Amino acid sequence: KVVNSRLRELGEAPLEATGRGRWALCLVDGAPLRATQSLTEQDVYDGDRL
Amino acid sequence: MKRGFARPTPEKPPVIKPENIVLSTPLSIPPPEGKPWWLIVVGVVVVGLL
Repeated sequence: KVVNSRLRELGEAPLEATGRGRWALCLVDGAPLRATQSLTEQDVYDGDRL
Repeated sequence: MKRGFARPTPEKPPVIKPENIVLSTPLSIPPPEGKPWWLIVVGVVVVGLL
């Protein structure tokens, strides 16, 4: 929501897709992150990209 | 959140070696020694006239 809100301030269209599925965070190779664990448990630190 | 980092003992940098060098003194121009050119010129005339 905040990303979509910020995109409109940038004048860019919000994130949208069609078909059965869901929205989630992924790595540069496309692998999705764990949905039930803390970012402190995963190997995420300041300055990472997702 | 950040990854911890402890600084170890610094590794040896490459040592600089100064040098003292004395330049070679230039060559000296040979003073103008001189042949009695006219004497041999008269000579070859005299023997020829004989």
